[PDB]
Amino acid sequence: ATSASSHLNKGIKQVYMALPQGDKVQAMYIWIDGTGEGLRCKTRTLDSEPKCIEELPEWNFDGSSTFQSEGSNSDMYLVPAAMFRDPFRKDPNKLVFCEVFKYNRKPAETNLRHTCKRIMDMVSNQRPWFGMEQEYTLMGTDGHPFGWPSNGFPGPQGPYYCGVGADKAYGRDIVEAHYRACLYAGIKIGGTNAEVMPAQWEFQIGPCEGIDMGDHLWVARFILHRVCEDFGVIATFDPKPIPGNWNGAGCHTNFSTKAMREENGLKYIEEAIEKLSKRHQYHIRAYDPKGGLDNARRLTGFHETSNINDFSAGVANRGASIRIPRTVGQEKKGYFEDRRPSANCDPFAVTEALIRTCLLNETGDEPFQYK
Amino acid sequence: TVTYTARVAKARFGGFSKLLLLWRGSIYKLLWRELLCFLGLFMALSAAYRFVLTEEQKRYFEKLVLYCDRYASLIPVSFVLGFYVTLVVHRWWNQYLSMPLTDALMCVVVGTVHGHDERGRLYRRTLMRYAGLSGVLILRSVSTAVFKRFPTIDHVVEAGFMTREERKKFENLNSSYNKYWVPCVWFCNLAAQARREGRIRDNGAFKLLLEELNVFRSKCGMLFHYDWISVPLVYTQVVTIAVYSYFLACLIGRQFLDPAQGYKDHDLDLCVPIFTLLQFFFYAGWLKVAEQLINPFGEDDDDFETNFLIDRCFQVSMLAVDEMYDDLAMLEKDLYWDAAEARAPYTAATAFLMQQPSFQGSTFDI
Ligand SMILES: [Ca+2]
Ligand SMILES: [Cl-]
Ligand SMILES: [Mn+2]
Ligand SMILES: [Mn+2]
Repeated sequence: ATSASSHLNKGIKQVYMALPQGDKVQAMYIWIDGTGEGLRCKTRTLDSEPKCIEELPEWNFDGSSTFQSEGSNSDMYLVPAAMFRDPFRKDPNKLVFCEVFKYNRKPAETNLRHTCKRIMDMVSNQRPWFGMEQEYTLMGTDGHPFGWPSNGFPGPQGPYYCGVGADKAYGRDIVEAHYRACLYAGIKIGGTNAEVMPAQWEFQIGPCEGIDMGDHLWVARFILHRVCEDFGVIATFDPKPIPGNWNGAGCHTNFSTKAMREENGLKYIEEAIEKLSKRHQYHIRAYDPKGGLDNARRLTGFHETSNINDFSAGVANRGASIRIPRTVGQEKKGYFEDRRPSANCDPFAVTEALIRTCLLNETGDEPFQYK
Repeated sequence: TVTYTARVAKARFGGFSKLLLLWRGSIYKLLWRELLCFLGLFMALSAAYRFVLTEEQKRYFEKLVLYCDRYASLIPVSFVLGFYVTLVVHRWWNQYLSMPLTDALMCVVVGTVHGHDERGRLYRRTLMRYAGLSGVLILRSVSTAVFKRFPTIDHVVEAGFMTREERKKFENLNSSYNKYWVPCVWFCNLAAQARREGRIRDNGAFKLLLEELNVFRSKCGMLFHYDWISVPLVYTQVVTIAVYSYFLACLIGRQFLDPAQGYKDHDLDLCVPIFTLLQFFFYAGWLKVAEQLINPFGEDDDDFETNFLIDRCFQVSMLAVDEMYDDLAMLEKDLYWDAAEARAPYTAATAFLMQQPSFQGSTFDI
């Protein structure tokens, strides 16, 4: 069942969107709220099209309304971090992804980009590249997956993965609209597929260098939510939307450095993985917005997943925590895939943990300060 | 410029003859100094021959006069003068046609850049002011009068052609070349912005504006080209040497010899070579035509009135795009709405010249 807003005449809205807007420009400021997994937005009018992110003014909002502050000093600040073209309003309107700061200009608790950028600047010469496979499930407003029988289940899994046809793929209109919207916005979207669970989908973001991975994925998530809002359905990043023999949603992260991409870079890939072998618990905590409880429902070691309590790595191992692609093993260079991160992970937390363990050789149960 | 086309409207009995009585931009105002110089040297040489020179030296002097008269060639210099002056006149007219005029641009702007509000009016005025500014920049680069009117870019700013902010953008550009093209690039950017904002309604109108802008800018570039590329100096020196060589030959070879020697073709002495002075008028003035038109943006009386053209273009463009934008008298029927033929009356002064059979073709009188 789709939302009441989706039943409003879309024809009418278009007619208003066809009006020439004139000299004023709309900027939509996007930020992460106090849950560390929700996105918030609002719009301001600018006098002219900004040429770069530097021209965008800082803004503010009430943190007590976003689970981000309490009491008197609840005013929070928005500092623009990345700019994109607005696919919902078209050029010259912009999407402005912002960092959140408290009233005293300290980073907000869900502001993970502030530290993530400092870590990325530390290893800039090694040029870390990331890719994330964002899985998501389309849901009706009733909390049941989009397209599934009322209070019931479709046929067993098997035909839905990369499926085509009215009985195989549910809500491809949303997937096509999102893909185009991301390409128009300047998001580094690498592809899409239908997932094993019907009404479950995936888009790939990358390759992205350093802090660009978190910006591109967060804005790609925002566009998906905004596109799904137009169609009147919900995109969930819950790691296990439906209990039982229905696939979880993960965010598989591909990681490579300049050394790993160069000839005979497999030795550096293996060195990074054995470093990851010794910090499995540290990464599980970082790979989930609430410390790894959500990913416990997904990482059961059954549905092409690994076990949350046990670390494993191998070439072409779908069930392992870390997978080296078969081609990467043959070519002796390229990347490795971390399959642990949950679909509702913060990419700033995930990328920072990979750099700290693999590149800065950090150890122990707490992140190093100033290094 | 000296305009006399009213005087020569008809081929009258004294039409061109009375043009010799004019002074402003005339042959006399250009030549009288060289005329006095030539007469001074001729009279001094004649006086020296009559008095100072010995009787023995006078035979040598008169033989040298005959020798110099034999090589006085007036026909060949006419060819080099005709060809050189024709080239200079071609360049002069083409230079006039290259004046930055904004009439085409004002017509396109008033017909394509819309809005009765402050922003549409700002768009139209600024679009025409950019073309005016590029015209002012190229003209002050090429014309001495405009340069004395705008000795600095500060004078351009105080004149209202360029603003304070436009001045800062103008000076911050890193280029060692003349920046007369900058307001044209600003025009292109402003036209694109107007089209993006919906002030220009149709895609064709934007294309027409950029086509008319490139015509205006090419005229500015052509003025720069004519200013940079002179008539080749060697050819100017050739014509000057030919004319001056002929006149040096005429100064001595046409000297009045003593009739007592009885030399043929020299048995008279009028102490004034009036026919040589008429030939001086002819050839020296023919060279002076080129000497005045070679740079038509100077301060000669017949040079182009660049400041007047700047003032006219600015005032007319502002009027057309601001006060005349969408300001029309209501559509009404004319005097010939019901008339099969649309013909205006004639005054009493023109009827008796007119009312003649209309030309239909050469082959209809068979
Ligand atoms: Ca002149
Ligand atoms: Cl909004
Ligand atoms: Mn997948
Ligand atoms: Mn994968």
